[PDB]
Amino acid sequence: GRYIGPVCRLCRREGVKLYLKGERCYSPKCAMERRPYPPGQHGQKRARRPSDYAVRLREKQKLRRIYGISERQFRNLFEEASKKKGVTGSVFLGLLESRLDNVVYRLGFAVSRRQARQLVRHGHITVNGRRVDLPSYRVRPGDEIAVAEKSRNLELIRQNLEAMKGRKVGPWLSLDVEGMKGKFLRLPDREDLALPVNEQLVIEFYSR
Amino acid sequence: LTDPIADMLTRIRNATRVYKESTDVPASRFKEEILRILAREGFIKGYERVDVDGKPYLRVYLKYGPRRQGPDPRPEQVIHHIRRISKPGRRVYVGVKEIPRVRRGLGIAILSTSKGVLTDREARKLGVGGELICEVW
Amino acid sequence: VKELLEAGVHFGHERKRWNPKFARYIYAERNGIHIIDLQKTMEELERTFRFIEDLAMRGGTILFVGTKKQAQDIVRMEAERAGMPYVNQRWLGGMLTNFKTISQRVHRLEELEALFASPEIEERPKKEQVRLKHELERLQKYLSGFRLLKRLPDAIFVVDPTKEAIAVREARKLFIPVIALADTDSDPDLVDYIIPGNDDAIRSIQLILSRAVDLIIQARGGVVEPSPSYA
Amino acid sequence: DFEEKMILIRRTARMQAGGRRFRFGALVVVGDRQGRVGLGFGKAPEVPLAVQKAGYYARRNMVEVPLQNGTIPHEIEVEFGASKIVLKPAAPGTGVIAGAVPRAILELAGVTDILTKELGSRNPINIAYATMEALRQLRTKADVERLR
RNA sequence: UAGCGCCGGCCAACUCCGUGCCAGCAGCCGCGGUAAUACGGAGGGCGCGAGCGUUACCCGGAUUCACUGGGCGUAAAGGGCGUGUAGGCGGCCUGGGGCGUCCCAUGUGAAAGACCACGGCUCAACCGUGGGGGAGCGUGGGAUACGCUCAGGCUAGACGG
RNA sequence: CUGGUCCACCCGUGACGCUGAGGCGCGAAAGCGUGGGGAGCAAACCGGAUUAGAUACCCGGGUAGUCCACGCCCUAAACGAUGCGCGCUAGGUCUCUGGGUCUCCUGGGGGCCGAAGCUAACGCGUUAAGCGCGCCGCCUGGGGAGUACGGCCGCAAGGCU
Ligand code: SF4
Ligand SMILES: [Mg+2]
Ligand SMILES: [Mg+2]
Ligand SMILES: [Mg+2]
Ligand SMILES: [Mg+2]
Ligand SMILES: [Mg+2]
Ligand SMILES: [Mg+2]
Ligand SMILES: [Mg+2]
Ligand SMILES: [Mg+2]
Ligand SMILES: [Mg+2]
Ligand SMILES: [Mg+2]
Ligand SMILES: [Mg+2]
Ligand SMILES: [Mg+2]
Ligand SMILES: [Mg+2]
Ligand SMILES: [Mg+2]
Ligand SMILES: [Mg+2]
Ligand SMILES: [Mg+2]
Ligand SMILES: [Mg+2]
Ligand SMILES: [Mg+2]
Ligand SMILES: [Mg+2]
Ligand SMILES: [Mg+2]
Ligand SMILES: [Mg+2]
Ligand SMILES: [Mg+2]
Ligand SMILES: [Mg+2]
Ligand SMILES: [Mg+2]
Ligand SMILES: [Mg+2]
Ligand SMILES: [Mg+2]
Ligand SMILES: [Mg+2]
Ligand SMILES: [Mg+2]
Ligand SMILES: [Mg+2]
Ligand SMILES: [Mg+2]
Ligand SMILES: [Mg+2]
Ligand SMILES: [Mg+2]
Ligand SMILES: [Mg+2]
Ligand SMILES: [Mg+2]
Ligand SMILES: [Mg+2]
Ligand SMILES: [Mg+2]
Ligand SMILES: [Mg+2]
Ligand SMILES: [Mg+2]
Ligand SMILES: [Mg+2]
Ligand SMILES: [Mg+2]
Ligand SMILES: [Mg+2]
Ligand SMILES: [Mg+2]
Ligand SMILES: [Mg+2]
Ligand SMILES: [Mg+2]
Ligand SMILES: [Mg+2]
Ligand SMILES: [Mg+2]
Ligand SMILES: [Mg+2]
Ligand SMILES: [Mg+2]
Ligand SMILES: [Mg+2]
Ligand SMILES: [Mg+2]
Ligand SMILES: [Mg+2]
Ligand SMILES: [Mg+2]
Ligand SMILES: [Mg+2]
Ligand SMILES: [Mg+2]
Ligand SMILES: [Mg+2]
Ligand SMILES: [Mg+2]
Ligand SMILES: [Mg+2]
Ligand SMILES: [Mg+2]
Ligand SMILES: [Mg+2]
Ligand SMILES: [Mg+2]
Ligand SMILES: [Mg+2]
Ligand SMILES: [Mg+2]
Ligand SMILES: [Mg+2]
Ligand SMILES: [Mg+2]
Ligand SMILES: [Mg+2]
Ligand SMILES: [Mg+2]
Ligand SMILES: [Mg+2]
Ligand SMILES: [Mg+2]
Ligand SMILES: [Mg+2]
Ligand SMILES: [Mg+2]
Ligand SMILES: [Mg+2]
Ligand SMILES: [Mg+2]
Ligand SMILES: [Mg+2]
Repeated sequence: GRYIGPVCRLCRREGVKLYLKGERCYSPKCAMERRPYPPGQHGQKRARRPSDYAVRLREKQKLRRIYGISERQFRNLFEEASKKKGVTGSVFLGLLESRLDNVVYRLGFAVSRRQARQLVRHGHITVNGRRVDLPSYRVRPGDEIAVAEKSRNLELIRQNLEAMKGRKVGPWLSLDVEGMKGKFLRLPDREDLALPVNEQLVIEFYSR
Repeated sequence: LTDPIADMLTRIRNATRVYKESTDVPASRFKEEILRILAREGFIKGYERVDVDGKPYLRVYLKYGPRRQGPDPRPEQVIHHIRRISKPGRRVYVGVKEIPRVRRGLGIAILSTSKGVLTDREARKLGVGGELICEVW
Repeated sequence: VKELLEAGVHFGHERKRWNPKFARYIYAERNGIHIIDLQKTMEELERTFRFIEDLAMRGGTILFVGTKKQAQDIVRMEAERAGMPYVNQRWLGGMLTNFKTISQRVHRLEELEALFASPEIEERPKKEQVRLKHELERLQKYLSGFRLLKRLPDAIFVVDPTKEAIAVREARKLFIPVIALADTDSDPDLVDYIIPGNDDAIRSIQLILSRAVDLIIQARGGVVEPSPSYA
Repeated sequence: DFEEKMILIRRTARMQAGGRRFRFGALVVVGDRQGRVGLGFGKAPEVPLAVQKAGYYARRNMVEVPLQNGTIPHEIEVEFGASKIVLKPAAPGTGVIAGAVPRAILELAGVTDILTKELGSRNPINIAYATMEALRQLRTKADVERLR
């Protein structure tokens, strides 16, 4: 399946902060906050000139690892968007964010997509009323996403819920809080999320 | 001689490199009809039907770019390029849909047609095609 | 001031050692030697000078370039009239393309001017006198009136461009307008402002060079009439 | 100031009795990403010397690239002795698609969208030189209609 | 349940022992002869992920059979030289025909699939619905620049006095 | 006895043209057959020397062959390692042969340096290797190999493919 292994090693090797769990990634107990150098026996050694390839290799994994998606699942969409109209970048981006799990986390239902998926994969979520244990469902504009009424009685949801009431949600997002029923408004533009990514670099990558 | 057209074109391309105020060619209504295009688009200055020791000609009056500094001050060419397309060795024929657009729109291709010589654009406007005479810029 | 009577001073020469690019500036060659169409000769004069004065009334510099034994001497005249840089002897390569380092060879000269200006130890072993003094007379031979050029010229002037294609080359690269006189043999095109006339008849050399300077002073502050002139 | 990029560096060699004394070459470009770029070639008895020397040239041999939207105006095709370079107009979503040498050269020129291809002696040196004057030969509707 | 490939360059990923042109890896250039980032093991790391690798074969890179789109002085390639059949090709001007050639209309060009839109299995893969074209050739009409054909002139190629 | 070729006059025919897979003919030397011829020279051969050896380089002899006639043989560094025709693109100096008006101008060949341009460089450059059009031959890593097989040619050695 997805990754599911040691994760901090991601942020480190990348040299950037990926808030892959939730709270700690903000805490001063973080790795990059403590050890922002490569994992393994050779982290603190002077890095050397990465290759033009190696570079383009990064941005990918960085993004790819950000959502924890199989390489394949990350070819399709970018074969999707690339064969999709207009600027392949924005589309693929919107194609990625359009995943349930993500949006679920983007809707502050869980600190990590990792949680998002599980709650998603555990069907605790719903959409337009319908229940969806499908962490790969490409949610489209006009979709009503509702927590499982059967799981509205859970406390974790509310602890993440509570820490959301008036929290700032994406322009292409709402969050009728309490009702545990958000909503997915539109497809974003690059300027809608300033990810630590240079998407074109990933374009250059599969251009091989 | 095989193809006067390329020869015509060739004569031009041969002088433009040496920067001739003009040059000559044996005459033919077709060669002229061509040349007709080649000033209305602005690559030449125009032609006049001259006449050499008894024989007709077409002294073409040549247009070039401005003097320049650097070490190579020689004036850039108007007709950067001019090469034959359809030939006696390989006659080349196009339908209106398959009519190329020279150098993204900066050049043209002279076309012989049932409705007179045209440019890559004039044909598409008139909705026809024909024997691609040449492409030039 | 262009006169016109010049016809009795140079009116061209040089055999079939000509240059094909020069024919538009020739009417014939009745004496087995090309003939310069003094008409267009004016037309360039009427065009070239229009460039000269302009630089003058603008404050730019002009560098004179003439190394023939013919024009060996006239150079130091009309130049020093105009009081501007000049290159009488050898044309030191890179004299423009490599200015920053050429020029740095004049401080050595000016410096020797300081020292040899006197004391600061004449207690230097006699071997060191004569030798520098010699090292000075050389530095002086070549640099005398290019020591004047403390920055890159806004243009230059040339007697024999084919002779000074070296000179001609470095400017053409540096975008320094190049004006000069030439006869048959030289390559026009290579010139920026042209005085197609004889390049060995001092008599004709002085004519141009002299009058050229006149439009310097005539635009460079004041006026004067006669100048030197060996018969 | 501008932005510098090192396409290549190589150690040459000269034969003298008692050994083969060396010398390094530096391929260095430089661009603002707004119409201007430069490519000199550096040589110096040691690595960083040549790089810096090159940059001095790289900024003494410039050219003005009439970009449009991130691509170029017209598809250019130039041979440098043996190396032949192909430059084609691309659209926004595209993204530069060229070898390192051209890419490195084209990228600092600001181009976001271009189709390319090296042919023949794709020696990075010559492929570069030809790459430049390919740009040194790009033109505009204005430049066109100007001459006409 | 976590397994596999890889870590000298290409090509992302490093050190330690054993060994000592031996036992070995190898797709190419090449690794090893007592300080191996190149074998083996281990630590660690890189990439995918119920997959991972290898072999085989096809296209790609191969612009290396080159119509797009290559080339023959010395790198492989001008026939030893001529004459001449078939064939390919063919200078200026006028007219007829309308073969190539071009335009429009029109019938066929089944459906499946490919491509865009959307709809059902909780997604996707899969499948359904509608939409949107062509080349190619059959039928009718038209235009005549270039190619061709039939006819009439000319003299700038050739032949001749 | 005969061919090709050039210049002038600009008299005649009026595109009659270029190229040319096949085919055909020519094809230096050596070599073959038949019949002559045979001074000089000269493969093999003998001898004398140099060498460690010297079936060679140098020397003394010397047979075919080199010469003529008629037949074959058809290869080569048969080279400009550059196919043929035409048109376009600065010139300078030398030389062959023509025509003029005789300073010089113009045609056709033979060399040289060089405009731009080409070219991987050395180099070419109105005798292109430059910009072009037509047609033929030809190349597709090295060796194996111009070998094997088959077919054709040949008296044979051997040639072509
Ligand atoms: S945010 Fe911090 S704690 Fe979280 S995965 Fe990244 S480095 Fe580790
Ligand atoms: Mg796209
Ligand atoms: Mg691809
Ligand atoms: Mg074609
Ligand atoms: Mg002179
Ligand atoms: Mg250089
Ligand atoms: Mg190659
Ligand atoms: Mg290579
Ligand atoms: Mg411009
Ligand atoms: Mg692997
Ligand atoms: Mg390995
Ligand atoms: Mg190593
Ligand atoms: Mg890989
Ligand atoms: Mg590496
Ligand atoms: Mg292994
Ligand atoms: Mg090797
Ligand atoms: Mg060891
Ligand atoms: Mg799977
Ligand atoms: Mg293959
Ligand atoms: Mg590729
Ligand atoms: Mg291809
Ligand atoms: Mg090739
Ligand atoms: Mg060879
Ligand atoms: Mg030959
Ligand atoms: Mg025939
Ligand atoms: Mg015809
Ligand atoms: Mg007709
Ligand atoms: Mg027809
Ligand atoms: Mg169908
Ligand atoms: Mg659906
Ligand atoms: Mg369908
Ligand atoms: Mg289609
Ligand atoms: Mg159809
Ligand atoms: Mg029809
Ligand atoms: Mg007709
Ligand atoms: Mg025919
Ligand atoms: Mg007729
Ligand atoms: Mg004639
Ligand atoms: Mg004749
Ligand atoms: Mg007559
Ligand atoms: Mg008649
Ligand atoms: Mg023939
Ligand atoms: Mg023979
Ligand atoms: Mg013989
Ligand atoms: Mg016998
Ligand atoms: Mg016998
Ligand atoms: Mg006998
Ligand atoms: Mg005898
Ligand atoms: Mg003997
Ligand atoms: Mg013995
Ligand atoms: Mg003996
Ligand atoms: Mg012996
Ligand atoms: Mg004897
Ligand atoms: Mg015999
Ligand atoms: Mg015998
Ligand atoms: Mg014999
Ligand atoms: Mg015999
Ligand atoms: Mg033969
Ligand atoms: Mg010879
Ligand atoms: Mg010859
Ligand atoms: Mg040969
Ligand atoms: Mg050829
Ligand atoms: Mg005579
Ligand atoms: Mg001659
Ligand atoms: Mg030469
Ligand atoms: Mg040159
Ligand atoms: Mg070429
Ligand atoms: Mg000749
Ligand atoms: Mg032939
Ligand atoms: Mg082989
Ligand atoms: Mg072989
Ligand atoms: Mg043989
Ligand atoms: Mg046999
Ligand atoms: Mg044989």
